[PDB]
Amino acid sequence: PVEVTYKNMRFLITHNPTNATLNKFIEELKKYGVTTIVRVCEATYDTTLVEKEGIHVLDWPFDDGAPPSNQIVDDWLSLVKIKFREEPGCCIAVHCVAGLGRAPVLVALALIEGGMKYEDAVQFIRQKRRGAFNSKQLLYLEKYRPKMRLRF
Amino acid sequence: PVEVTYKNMRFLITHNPTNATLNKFIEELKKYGVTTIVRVCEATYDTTLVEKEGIHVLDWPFDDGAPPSNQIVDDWLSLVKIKFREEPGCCIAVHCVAGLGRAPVLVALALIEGGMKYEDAVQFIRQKRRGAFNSKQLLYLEKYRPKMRLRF
Amino acid sequence: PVEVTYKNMRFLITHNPTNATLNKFIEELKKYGVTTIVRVCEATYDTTLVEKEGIHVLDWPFGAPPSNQIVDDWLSLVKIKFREEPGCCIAVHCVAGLGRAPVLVALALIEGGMKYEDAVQFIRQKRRGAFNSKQLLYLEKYRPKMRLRF
Repeated sequence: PVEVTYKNMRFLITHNPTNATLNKFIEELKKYGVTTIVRVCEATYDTTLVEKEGIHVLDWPFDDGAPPSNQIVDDWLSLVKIKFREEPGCCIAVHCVAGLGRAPVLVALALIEGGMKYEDAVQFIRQKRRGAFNSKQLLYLEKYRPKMRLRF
Repeated sequence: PVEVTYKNMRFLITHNPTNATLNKFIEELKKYGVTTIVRVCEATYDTTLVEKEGIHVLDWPFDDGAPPSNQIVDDWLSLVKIKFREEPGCCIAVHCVAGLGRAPVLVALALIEGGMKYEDAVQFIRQKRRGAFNSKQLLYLEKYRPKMRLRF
Repeated sequence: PVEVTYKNMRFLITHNPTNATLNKFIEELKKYGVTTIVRVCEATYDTTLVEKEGIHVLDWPFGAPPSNQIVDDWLSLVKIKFREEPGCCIAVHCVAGLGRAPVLVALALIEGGMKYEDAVQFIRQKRRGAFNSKQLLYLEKYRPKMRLRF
């Protein structure tokens, strides 16, 4: 689990848990203060127990190698804006299905919104997770046009 | 021991040592380059050995939960200003009595002074120590009015 | 190995390897995405294997502050590499421990906008014993070109 913080934002890029290791998963998330989990890949576990513990789970899958749709980006930035404002010091977790995968992508988008160029966001994440992004992802982050509407 | 660095500032939030483990405590502080220790809670150990090693100890206790008095904040900001300037690359350690406690509060104040909003300071610290601040502390950091007089 | 990242820059301050542990060395560098190695002290190992793996090795040996030419070459490398290879890493090492390896990294950070004290703290946060007195003194007198754009 890699943790990245920038302005009033703090993210936890985690691994996909299993219905079996769900209790320990929830236990850790709670300690990190995560209030929301965004699943950007296959949904592999039941979220009733997670939701019961006060952790809302959002399923926003986006085709691998494929860039997240504009709507996902807008929904993500909207989530970042409200959560870190209404719940000061909280954390948003994001995960894919087998290893970091494309989970780091949305985090990078949040950092770019925070004022970083995509290269900076990539380095900032890699400093925490050496193998963070793959070639295809770097190429589309290079073409990403930020809205730059978040205020800090 | 959590370490936080921002502009020309570097802080070490440590645990309260004992007269018995004082030697190892001093040994570590020296390696971190700390030149000053600020005790914000109960004074539990003799400081002669610490002072002899070139580490000045300051006792600035501030009430149960209660926000630090304006004078403590001014004294703290004055210490931050001169130490990191007169001793480039040094470190200021801060500790309470049983765990982190109120020790991260002053560090947050220094970060805010450095340009961060309190939420950013809280996240910046939490990235290093997950359970950093409690509800009461977050509430008064929210009401804290920085002087914003330190120059960088 | 300490890793420092600031703007579009990411550096790996490593230890001097041996011809014997060269394979594992290369394996790690590749995982960190390093494309270049700058050796600022004695050259102790053969670089054919390293160069073959796509990692260019530069010998810029320089106590004595790095010469203006070394600084210019270093800043030129920082400018082009992080631009032409987004997200890459530049490794730097001396001969026996951190040594003088951190100096050039500090210079890159100052170029990035940090005052030398900030650069020193930024590095020490990663490596407690980073710089020695002599080095702090000359970093204090260092006059940055401040020409790098971000």
